[PDB]
Amino acid sequence: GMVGELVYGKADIAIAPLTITLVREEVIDFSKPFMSLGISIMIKKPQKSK
Amino acid sequence: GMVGELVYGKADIAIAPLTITLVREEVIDFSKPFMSLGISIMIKKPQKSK
Amino acid sequence: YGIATPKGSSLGTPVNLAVLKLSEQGVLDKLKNKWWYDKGECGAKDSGSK
Amino acid sequence: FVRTTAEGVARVRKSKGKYAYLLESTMNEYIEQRKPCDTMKVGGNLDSKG
Repeated sequence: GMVGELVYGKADIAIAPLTITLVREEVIDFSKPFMSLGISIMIKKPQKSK
Repeated sequence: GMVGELVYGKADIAIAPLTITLVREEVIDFSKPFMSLGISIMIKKPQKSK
Repeated sequence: YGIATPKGSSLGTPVNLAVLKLSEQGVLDKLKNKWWYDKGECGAKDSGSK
Repeated sequence: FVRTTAEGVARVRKSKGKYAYLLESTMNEYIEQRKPCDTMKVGGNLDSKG
């Protein structure tokens, strides 16, 4: 993936939605987070007030 | 404060709710964010009770 | 928020790698839940549920 | 559990609101703003990542 193309020289930088994890920090230099997120819930809002 | 005691050698590390800003990154090495936050709203619990 | 270390310090990178280890092991979320909701004197959860 | 992320969103739309899906907030907030506008992010995030 994109982390592979940086350790193997096939790319100079990777700008994409890449999850900042520990296993990736040991091989790459991750910048500060430009977009905070987390696990959320998705439901179909009713639409049932017939 | 705490940022001054690191550049001046009076401390080796600072663990506290320190806001990660650009002006502080140029003199110190900030780690990855251990607690995401942002500006929120605070109101009183509406009894109502009206 | 973040942990600040002097530039070029020997604890700069080892502490940054330790922060991500605590976030993925659920330690940071466990400590956040400890000193906010566990040890919190929240009376609204008992006064609003009668 | 679903195979891919595309199967998770399609399962909530055909469950009459009787099934929820857990995913990242960035991908969840984007599906809410795409037709047929039948998804909604409810509640905050569970973990802190970037």
